[PDB]
Amino acid sequence: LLEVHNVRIVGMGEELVVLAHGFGTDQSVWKHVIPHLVDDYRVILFDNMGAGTTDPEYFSFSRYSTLYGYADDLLTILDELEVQSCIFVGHSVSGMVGCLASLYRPEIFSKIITISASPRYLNDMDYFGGFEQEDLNQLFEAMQSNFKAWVSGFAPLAVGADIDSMAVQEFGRTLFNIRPDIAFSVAKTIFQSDLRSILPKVTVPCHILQSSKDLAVPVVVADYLHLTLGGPTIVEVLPTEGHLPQLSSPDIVIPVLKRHVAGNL
Repeated sequence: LLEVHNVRIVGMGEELVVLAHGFGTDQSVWKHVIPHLVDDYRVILFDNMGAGTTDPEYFSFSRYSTLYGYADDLLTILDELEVQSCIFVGHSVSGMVGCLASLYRPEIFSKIITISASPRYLNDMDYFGGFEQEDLNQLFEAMQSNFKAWVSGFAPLAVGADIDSMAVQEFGRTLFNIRPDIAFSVAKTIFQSDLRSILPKVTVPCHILQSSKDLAVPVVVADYLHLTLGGPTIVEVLPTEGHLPQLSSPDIVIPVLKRHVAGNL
């Protein structure tokens, strides 16, 4: 692989950092983040299997029916690159994917930084995830009925912000660049996942970064990861609207993100 996942390892810093994107985007979500990192860290970038940046023929529906499929790709990428230790920054679903990979290899990550991550989106007893099965089923209809129409409405809510901002239009193009039945498949995999029972077995220090107003992730989800994760944790609410803050509000987010990439607890 590596050619397959578009791996790119730009940077000139002493510590290694991996940037993993979430659903609907690719490594272009880190556009504004990379220049702030290259002087202090060496940055590994890649694209998840199934992104628009990716040949759909290597997308095994069977392999990526769980988030553990992505966690293995991560550990495979990191072994191709002879990586023995790094800091993992994961956006949205990739935040959980890193926690999964750390169950397999608890030494690979000295640190996990999640941005807008959630172990479960469906509401449950004493768990506000923010969605119910009706909210989910309604979304899977519109996703199949008219995918182009669904992207038109889903993008301005995901990024938050104006239906005219660059981030909304850029996210909408990478979201529409996914093969529609792959996108439908990955969406059910993320929005119906449930990873709460494995959080107490995650002993890697986790820095939880959460946007102030996020459509998919309520702010209480961050404090749930704070109390349920096994290792050291720390929560930081970003004063920002949107699900992809490192894309829509980089000026605000990067000083915070760079502080936690350098944090010891």
